[PDB]
Amino acid sequence: GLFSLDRSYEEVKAAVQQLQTITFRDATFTIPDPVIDQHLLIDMKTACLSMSMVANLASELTMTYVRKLALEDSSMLLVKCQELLMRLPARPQHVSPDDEIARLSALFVMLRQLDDLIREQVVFTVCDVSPDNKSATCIFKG
Amino acid sequence: RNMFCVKPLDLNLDRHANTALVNAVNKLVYTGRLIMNVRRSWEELERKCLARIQERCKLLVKELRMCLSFDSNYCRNILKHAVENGD
Repeated sequence: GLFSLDRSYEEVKAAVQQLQTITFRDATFTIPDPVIDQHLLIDMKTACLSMSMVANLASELTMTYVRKLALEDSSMLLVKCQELLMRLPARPQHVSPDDEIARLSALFVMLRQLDDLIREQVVFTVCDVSPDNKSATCIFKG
Repeated sequence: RNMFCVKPLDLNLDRHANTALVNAVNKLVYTGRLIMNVRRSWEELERKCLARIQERCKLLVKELRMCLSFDSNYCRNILKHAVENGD
């Protein structure tokens, strides 16, 4: 839905045809009729507001952490993360644990709000399952 | 050495090294040292000038006291005033 904006019709078609598929535990599935609609537009608006809020609330140290760590560490996770990001020691510009902890708590709330968009209601917690995968014993929550 | 027209400075202070609070307090302590030094020097010159002028006046009035005459007594009555306050 987010990609549908700022993109042309055929680019949207290619992206949609890619995103329509999913792979999970040796199985694969296809999403039926994922058409963009005003219901999804509400989610887009709230998600983008939350995302810009987490962008603004982030402190200097939090933003600079990844770029600093890339200086002298190295791993496949790190190289992938750096490849995803754009490409362009010193004493920290400001140190203030009280203001920093307040900021990071606010950012924590904002991240929670952004995360709740995709988290469904956790209906079941499961126990041991019959090996034929047909039936299971579960506890009902929510 | 010269109180009247002193100039400030920026200390050529670095920003890469040292903690920032020490930078601020160093600028502050330089400013305080400058103001204290200039005010203290002005006060010291005032003290020395007042002491010297008082001693000179005392010696002059003692010398001129011996010549009892109208003009000399007028001079004495002028000089008898104290000068402890600058005004």
